[PDB]
Amino acid sequence: LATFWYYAKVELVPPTPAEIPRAIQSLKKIVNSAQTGSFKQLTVKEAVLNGLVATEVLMWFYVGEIIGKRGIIGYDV
Amino acid sequence: VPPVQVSPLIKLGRYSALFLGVAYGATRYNYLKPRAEEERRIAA
Amino acid sequence: IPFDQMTIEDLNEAFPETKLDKKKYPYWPHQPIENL
Amino acid sequence: NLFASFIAPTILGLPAAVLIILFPPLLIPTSKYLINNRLITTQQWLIKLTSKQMMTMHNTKGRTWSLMLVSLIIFIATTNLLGLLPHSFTPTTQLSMNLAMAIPLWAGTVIMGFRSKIKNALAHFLPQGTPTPLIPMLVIIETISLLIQPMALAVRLTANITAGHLLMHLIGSATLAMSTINLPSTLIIFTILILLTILEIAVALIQAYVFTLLVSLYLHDNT
Amino acid sequence: MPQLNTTVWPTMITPMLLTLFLITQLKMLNTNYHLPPS
Amino acid sequence: PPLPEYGGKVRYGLIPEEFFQFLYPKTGVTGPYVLGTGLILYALSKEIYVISAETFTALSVLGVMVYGIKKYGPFVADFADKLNEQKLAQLEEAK
Amino acid sequence: EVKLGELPSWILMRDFSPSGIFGAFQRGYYRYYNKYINVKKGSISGITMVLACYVLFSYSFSYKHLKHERLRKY
Amino acid sequence: VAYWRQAGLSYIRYSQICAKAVRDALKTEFKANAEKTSGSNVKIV
Amino acid sequence: QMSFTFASPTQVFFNGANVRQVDVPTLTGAFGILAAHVPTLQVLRPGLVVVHAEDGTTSKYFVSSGSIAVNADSSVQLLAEEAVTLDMLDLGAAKANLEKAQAELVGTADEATRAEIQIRIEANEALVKALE
Amino acid sequence: LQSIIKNIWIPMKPYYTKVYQEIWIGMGLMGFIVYKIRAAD
Amino acid sequence: DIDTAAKFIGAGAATVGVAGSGAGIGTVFGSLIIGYARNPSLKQQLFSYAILGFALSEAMGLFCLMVAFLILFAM
Amino acid sequence: DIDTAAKFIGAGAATVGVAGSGAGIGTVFGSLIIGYARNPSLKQQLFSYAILGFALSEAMGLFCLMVAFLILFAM
Amino acid sequence: DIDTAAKFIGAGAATVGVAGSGAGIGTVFGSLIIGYARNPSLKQQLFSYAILGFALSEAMGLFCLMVAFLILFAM
Amino acid sequence: DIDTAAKFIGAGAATVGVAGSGAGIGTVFGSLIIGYARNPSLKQQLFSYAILGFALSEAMGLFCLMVAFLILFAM
Amino acid sequence: DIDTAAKFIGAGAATVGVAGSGAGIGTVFGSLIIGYARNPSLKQQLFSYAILGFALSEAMGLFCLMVAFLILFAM
Amino acid sequence: DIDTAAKFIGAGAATVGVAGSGAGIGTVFGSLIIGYARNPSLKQQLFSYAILGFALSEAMGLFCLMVAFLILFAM
Amino acid sequence: DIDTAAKFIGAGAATVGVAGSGAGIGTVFGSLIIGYARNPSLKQQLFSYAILGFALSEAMGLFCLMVAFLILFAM
Amino acid sequence: DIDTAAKFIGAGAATVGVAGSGAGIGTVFGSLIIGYARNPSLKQQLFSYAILGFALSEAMGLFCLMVAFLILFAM
Amino acid sequence: ARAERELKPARIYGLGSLALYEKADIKGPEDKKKHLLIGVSSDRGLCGAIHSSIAKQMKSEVATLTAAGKEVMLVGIGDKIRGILYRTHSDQFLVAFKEVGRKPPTFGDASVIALELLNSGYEFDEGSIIFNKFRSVISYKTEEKPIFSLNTVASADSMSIYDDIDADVLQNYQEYNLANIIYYSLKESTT
Repeated sequence: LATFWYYAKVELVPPTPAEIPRAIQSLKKIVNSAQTGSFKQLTVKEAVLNGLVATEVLMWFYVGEIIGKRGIIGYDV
Repeated sequence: VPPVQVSPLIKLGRYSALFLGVAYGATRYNYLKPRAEEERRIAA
Repeated sequence: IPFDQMTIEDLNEAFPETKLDKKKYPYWPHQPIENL
Repeated sequence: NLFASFIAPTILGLPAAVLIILFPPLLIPTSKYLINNRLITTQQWLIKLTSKQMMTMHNTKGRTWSLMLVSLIIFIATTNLLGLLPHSFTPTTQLSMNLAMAIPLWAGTVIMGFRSKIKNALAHFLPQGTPTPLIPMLVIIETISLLIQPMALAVRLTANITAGHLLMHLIGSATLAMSTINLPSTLIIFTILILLTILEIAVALIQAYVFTLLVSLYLHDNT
Repeated sequence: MPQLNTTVWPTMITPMLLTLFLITQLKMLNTNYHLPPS
Repeated sequence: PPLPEYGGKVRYGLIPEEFFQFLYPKTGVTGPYVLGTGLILYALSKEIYVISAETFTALSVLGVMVYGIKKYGPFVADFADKLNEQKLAQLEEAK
Repeated sequence: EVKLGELPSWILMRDFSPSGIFGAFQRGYYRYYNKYINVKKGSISGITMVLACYVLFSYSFSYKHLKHERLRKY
Repeated sequence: VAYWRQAGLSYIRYSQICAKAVRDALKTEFKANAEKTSGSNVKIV
Repeated sequence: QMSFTFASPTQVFFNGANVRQVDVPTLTGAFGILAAHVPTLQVLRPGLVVVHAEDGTTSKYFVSSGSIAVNADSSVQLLAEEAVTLDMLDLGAAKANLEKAQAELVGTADEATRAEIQIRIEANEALVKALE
Repeated sequence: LQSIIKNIWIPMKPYYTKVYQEIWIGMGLMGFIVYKIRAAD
Repeated sequence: DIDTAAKFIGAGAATVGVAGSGAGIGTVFGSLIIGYARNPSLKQQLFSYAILGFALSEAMGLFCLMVAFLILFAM
Repeated sequence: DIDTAAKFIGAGAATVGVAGSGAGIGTVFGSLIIGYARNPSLKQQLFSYAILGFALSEAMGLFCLMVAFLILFAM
Repeated sequence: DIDTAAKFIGAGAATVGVAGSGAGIGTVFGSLIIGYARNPSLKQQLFSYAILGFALSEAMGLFCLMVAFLILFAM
Repeated sequence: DIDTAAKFIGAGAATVGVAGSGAGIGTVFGSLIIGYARNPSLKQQLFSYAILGFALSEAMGLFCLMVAFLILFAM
Repeated sequence: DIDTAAKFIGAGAATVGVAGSGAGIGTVFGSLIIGYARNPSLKQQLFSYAILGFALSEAMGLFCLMVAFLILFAM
Repeated sequence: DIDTAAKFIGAGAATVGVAGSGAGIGTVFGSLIIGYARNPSLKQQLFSYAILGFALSEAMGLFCLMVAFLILFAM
Repeated sequence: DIDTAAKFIGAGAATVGVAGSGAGIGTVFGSLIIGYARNPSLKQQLFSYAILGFALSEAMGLFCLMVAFLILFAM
Repeated sequence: DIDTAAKFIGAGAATVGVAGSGAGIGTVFGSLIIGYARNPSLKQQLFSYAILGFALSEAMGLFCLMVAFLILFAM
Repeated sequence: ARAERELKPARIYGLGSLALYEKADIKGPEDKKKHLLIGVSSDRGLCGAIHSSIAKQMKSEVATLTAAGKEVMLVGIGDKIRGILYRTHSDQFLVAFKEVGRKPPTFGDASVIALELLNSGYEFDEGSIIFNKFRSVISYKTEEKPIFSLNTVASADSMSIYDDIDADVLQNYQEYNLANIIYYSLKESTT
């Protein structure tokens, strides 16, 4: 009912213009791990966790796609 | 259950990919519409 | 042994009457249907 | 197009019908314990009730088939129920499987009735108090009846399950074509579909029980 | 009618015989009903 | 060996709490739910989950199953429990 | 076990033999059965999850016929 | 028309036979007392 | 609404009681009587009689013969010649008498005594089937 | 060949040898009928 | 061809004749209900007769089916 | 040819007439069930009549079958 | 010719009408069974009447048969 | 000609309608059996009624026959 | 012409529907027999109902006849 | 034209389906007669049910009639 | 075209099959009338069963209707 | 083509045969009503039999449906 | 003494038997000739005015019935009544009975009397039983109950509302009610 918004205000919110530095910091951490090849230390549990949040953001891209074409089931045309 | 603030990278990726999806959907809609109507007409 | 960790074989060991007569009724259910 | 639900399913080129046929028994676990979980409790109770309801009428020779018949009434039932799941392949919809279930059982029953009991076996081809001028015809009748029995079994199973599934599918298609038209009509057709699904659950159980009961009655007639 | 496609018939006959006569009956044989105690 | 007294804490009868508690640290509480909705939208959008008569037969059979559970779940559950307690009492009386 | 290991030689370390895969499947069956079914005061979810995975497996092989009833064309 | 009516019996006779059969099937704890309370002594003249 | 009166020459089991259903083994078949039942009068044959009280409990008797009458005012009168509760009987004596009567039947030859034998046979059969 | 014929063939012997014999004759008949069908197709 | 056409027509016509077996089996299994409700202590003997009746009734119906095949496949 | 065609059609039509025998045999046995449930002592006598009824009912149905063959084979 | 063809068709159609006589005999006897099971001492009238009923029921059916021949042979 | 052909077809079709009279006569002459077996002292009134019922039932069937002739001879 | 031809065919078909009225008469006048045999005092009260039933049953049958004429004469 | 022709044919065929409503009303009334003869004090409540049964039975028959018109006028 | 023509014909034919549901409902309620007249205290439970019977009987009839549409609209 | 045409015709004809199952279910679920109204303490054993009867009756009807598809799709 | 204890269930039972003829209101036929007259007494004397009352009622009823030309037959349950009535009424006599009074009456006695009354070849169109309805330890009253034949209950119009009724069930019920009313009279005349 209303608890959905109660949680959304925390986690379903556009990122504030003040927190992008920490995000690009996480990005530079991940690309550093990619450069050195140290992702092999990541045990497959956390690797699967990261893959799942990646599929999460990919689903976000796809819901953006379906809201951008004004159609839910494929392309209306 | 107490909520948890998602890491800023995940939120930025979320909303960025969302906006890119809106853009891609609009572009592909406008791109497919002409060829769509053209094939609909040429089928008859 | 409490009756919730007991095997049907352990029960037959504790009460030899509960055992099924595999000689008079060799085939499933090893007992006449009415007493089933 | 329409019978796409009765075509032998193949995934990656392999005949996945084998797994669909082997799966039903995987839902009947067993245990050597004396007091066990709820699933095995209810399932053992159901097997007990079914055995009591089916085997009681038989003599000491018929009851040897108990393990057979109960197993039968379980297998079919589970299969039929598993058939009602969406996009599922129901192997009882195939004439092949029903024939291979009906001809061996009925054939073995008539054969065991003919090996021993041969005098009464040939006598069952004529009722007791039949008058004389009608003796011949009522033999040709009973022969053809006995010869059609296994067919009748297999077809009564197939025809029923197939038609049930096809009809549920067609009413679903109607609901689909009614989605973009009158919404109260869509709700009415959907309620008809729900009632039909309940009827199909019932018909699944009933067809299992009836196949089993007919085989059991033939056995009783030859034991 | 796909039921009349007699090519895939053995694929239906064999696992049914393996299931109805061996597996299911073996699962039944493990379902034993002991006699009630005194 | 005795049996544990409870199962695995499945949500909606489809997903266990293990998945939710595992996704909870990174994406919080609505994370798994937004994963599910993203997945279903991408499936019924990219024609992964085509819509046909099977969809409405599925809705009907799922509704029948959910109603049957919500109606006759307590009955079958406590009936199994009653069978077990009756067997247990009958056994203890024979001791 | 996996969810703990991060080595690719684990993949070759496993027994990819008929007995090996048979034992792996039996171990999975018993783990599921003992976590969800083989408990007193059990639930129906322990069966509904199997039925859900079964519906998924069915839709899998039904996709080859269901992709011909597509609403769109792209 | 039951069979015994065709034979020439009467429901009094049927009832007597049935009551006697139910009294005989009584356990000996009750049989003597039940036979006492339902015995006949009248004599036709 | 139903006023029930179950009686025997020496015992009154019910008297104007208010039960919900009474099953009787009429000579023309068995049937159950509830309130407002169609008025009828019948004669009994050896068999059980189950009386259902409003509380849901069932009292099972055995009647050898007698009469049943359900009336326009939902008043039932069931008069049995020998009404015994089920626990006062035994199975062995019933089976033995059944065998004796069958033997006398296969031995007898006259019509009236054969009918008497058959009546006793029916009484004992109803007995053994009612007991267990 | 161990725990197979120990768990699959030991319990099923009294049924596979004496009870289901006519069932096996019927299975032969059914296989013959199915072969005669698949032949003339 | 008109031959196969009339074969289909006659097959459907001969198939019509199963309504008799339908109504017949229903009677045997309805009168069985009534008869059991009247004298339940004959449940076994009644159920026997029931089968017999059914075994004949549907039999006649199955005859029609043969003619159908006798027209559709044997000709 | 139209001749064989109408032969098939008339054969199916004449075959329709077995529904009467189906419904007939059914009633003869349904009523046998009821009558036995009433007066089981006459079981033997009742069964006799039953057969007689059946022996006539299906007979009429069989008649139709002859016409079928009379159209399909004899012509 | 189309004439003989439709003669065959109409003959089969008129033959269909025997199902009524079949079902008729069914009740004529079924009810005879029941009535005898009720009042066996009256078997005389119960049977006489039976024949009468049968003698009329099948009669109607026979009528159809005539039309069949009236179409198949008389025309 | 197609006219005479369809005349034959419609004649057979209209002839089908006698099954109703067959079954009708059957029920009446059956229920007459039962009713007489119940109250034989009432045989007079019952048999009268019986005829009446029959006299109407078969009547309806006869109607169909007229249509048959109305198609076969009057047209 | 094919028009008059199919008119004849449809007329016969619509005429088939009188079997229902025929069987309706049998049941009503058969159940009237039984009911009078049970409670002859209400003889008159029942005969009234009987007519009513008949007056409706055959009515439905007559409806079919209209369609027949509606096809044969009105068209 | 063949279109109007088959329209007439299908109209007659769909009209055949009223026999079911005819027989349905017959049994419902027949059974009303019997039930009133058994418990005349329940005449009113029974008659109510009677209408209900009739109101459904003939209803089904009427359905067929619509199809007839649905073929004859709506097409 | 002959295709639409035979579609109409087969639609009418499949529509014929509703007579079974009509007669079915007649018995379901007729017997409901009788059973209530016997044991009126069980009116509610009987009415339940009645609906059940009806809910199945007409169901079968409805099936035919689908085939009709399955021939007339789906093809 | 005439082949598909007669396929439609034979399909409708074979579909006609469901009337038997319709009338069958009515008798089975009606006689169930009566039998329960007589001996309600046997409701369980009766209902069982009821299903059995139904499970066979409609079965025969379903058979016809197969032939329909056997003509309409399998050919 | 004890009879006052065994009367209550017997009274309930007999009145429940008769409750049908009371509810359906069977009036008996007033146009028929064959009449049966049962009188209930004992074999023992010193009862006081018991056998005298029974005999007076039987004599008055025999007189008033024969005055209308009805052929009456008499049945005496007890040696006292047979002795008192045998001299003046010997032609009009069918069956008598003995051994009543020494032992308390039981349903076996009533069944025997009903048997011998049915196996007598005398189809009585009507009948009546005369006993001593017990009111109090000081007061009794000679009462008389009717006994209808089969044709009376069958041909009664008010008997149409009764179900599953034919001549056979009515015959069996008539016989059983004859036995019941004889038992009721026997239990009332012993008080």
